[PDB]
Amino acid sequence: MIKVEIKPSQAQFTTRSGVSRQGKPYSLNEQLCYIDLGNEYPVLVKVTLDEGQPAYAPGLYTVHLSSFKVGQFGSLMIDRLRLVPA
Amino acid sequence: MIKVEIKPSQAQFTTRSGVSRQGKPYSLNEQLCYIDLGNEYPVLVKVTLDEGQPAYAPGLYTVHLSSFKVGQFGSLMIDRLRLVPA
Repeated sequence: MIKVEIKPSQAQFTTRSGVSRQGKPYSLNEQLCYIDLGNEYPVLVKVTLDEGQPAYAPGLYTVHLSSFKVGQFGSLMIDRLRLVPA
Repeated sequence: MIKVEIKPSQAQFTTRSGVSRQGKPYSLNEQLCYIDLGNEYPVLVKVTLDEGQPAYAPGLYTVHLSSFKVGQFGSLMIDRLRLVPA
């Protein structure tokens, strides 16, 4: 299991906006977190939230299976990192 | 944890070859596996092995932390799916 931590300082998201190729508006909410990848300290990683979802609260989390998909070359890829409480 | 299975029929790898941009030869060994992504059946996924590593034997495996890296846009990515016995 991947250990992810939202620190007290990372309890908010920011929003980016724009317009798609054929005219539709979009909004993306992004939040930062720390993920332990086995180096001397955890590293900073950007998470993009799914529509209608609030910011994850501070605490420990792991990665949900729905984060992954098979890509166009037949290898596993991360679609969006989706988190669940540890 | 991601459940990965190498079936008896997937016990071998195949090798692709070529030449890099500036003249170096390369060889890539690829093996197939089944990964449970929570749908009605596991799906077929291609794994590229690391240099000097044999094919994984049939059995159950999970994903090692070294499979992941932070990409150039600051989000988590899979580098290469690296497996360890379950």
